[PDB]
Amino acid sequence: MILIRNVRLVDARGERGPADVLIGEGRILSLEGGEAKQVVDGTGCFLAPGFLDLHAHLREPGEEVKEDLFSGLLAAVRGGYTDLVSMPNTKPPVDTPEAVRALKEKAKALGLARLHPAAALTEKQEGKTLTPAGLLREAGAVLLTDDGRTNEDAGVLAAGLLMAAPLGLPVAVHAEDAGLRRNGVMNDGPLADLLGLPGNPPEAEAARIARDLEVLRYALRRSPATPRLHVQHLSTKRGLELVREAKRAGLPVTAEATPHHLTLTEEALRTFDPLFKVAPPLRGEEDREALLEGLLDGTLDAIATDHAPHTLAEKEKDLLRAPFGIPSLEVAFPLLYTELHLKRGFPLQRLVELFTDGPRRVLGLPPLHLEEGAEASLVLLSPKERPVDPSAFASKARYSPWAGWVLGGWPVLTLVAGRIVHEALK
Ligand SMILES: [Zn+2]
Ligand SMILES: [Zn+2]
Repeated sequence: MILIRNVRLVDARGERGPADVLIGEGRILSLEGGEAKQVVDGTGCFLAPGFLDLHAHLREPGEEVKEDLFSGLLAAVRGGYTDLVSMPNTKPPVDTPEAVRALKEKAKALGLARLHPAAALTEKQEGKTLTPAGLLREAGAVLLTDDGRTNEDAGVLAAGLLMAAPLGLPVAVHAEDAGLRRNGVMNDGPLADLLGLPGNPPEAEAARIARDLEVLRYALRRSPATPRLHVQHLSTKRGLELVREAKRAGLPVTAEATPHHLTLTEEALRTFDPLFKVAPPLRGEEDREALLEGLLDGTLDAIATDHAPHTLAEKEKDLLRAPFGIPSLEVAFPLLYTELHLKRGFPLQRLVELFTDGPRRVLGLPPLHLEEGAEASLVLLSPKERPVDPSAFASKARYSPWAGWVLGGWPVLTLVAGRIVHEALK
């Protein structure tokens, strides 16, 4: 039982308060105060529903040295997440009910962020044979994806959507046409040529998204149930336009954007620093600007991390040999609260919506609002400014493309159904 006084309330519906929030019995008991032995002065802070990440690579099983559920779910709660979706590109890939159950059992024993695991669309994510979606859902899978991997065979993706539709399992795709991407290490264009690096055409992403939207129409026709397509990390202006028009046309497609594609651009590669090597690549300012507009108009349904950790040593190899990936679980919200809300005037309720309601709806889960009687899975954000300090990360990837960045909006308290899983009141 906890009482948070003089705090602002913020969920997708809007900003309210200051108010005194009484939490107990795992729920929000009152928004008009009450009595409690544990009292938190939330002056200047705002309370929001616990966040939910749709795209996190936790490196377990198989590559625990990079990350594992212990470090990953801890980093998650420190980042304000009370719910998280793990990707299946592990060693070996999560494509069986037992693998799904194992992850869920461990996440329950640890009792930090809620694990909602994703399973592969195809066995070993090799893109040839569909997995047993029915059994996977029964075990707890919330979405199917071969992510990491692209889906080159349109027939498999189509069949995948048909298998998933009646199960209510969204199919999330890493939309890049491998044929046109070739083995680009950064965004293709003038800068790539200036740096003498093989480019990955942003059109490679537009091409695959365009294809998939037509494949989705096929699923709509052939399936009795409504299929669900989710475009992962969307990074280009053209890709955004494609999704915007598909939505206008009424297609059941959703999309997410990552913290790095919203704050960084290809320009960051002028040093050949692998810390900025990611898939899909960082794009141009024009693309980044378009995404911000996409966040506002609703074309983008959620902000997902695509938390992809590796070891510092690996990230210290030559740019061409270094792995693709950026970690961000612990900095995602403060980063965007600072760069988008404070510096660009981006609406706070909309930003919070993108970390809550949006992600939950993508999965088909009911929204969690700050209202009396609601489950007390919340996060308290502080305006205090402090730099991103990798050495202090709970995540094992002790590095960051935003290292040193002075940000406000860091979580100082995270609760999962009333239980304190993270506290840094300061
Ligand atoms: Zn991906
Ligand atoms: Zn990914």
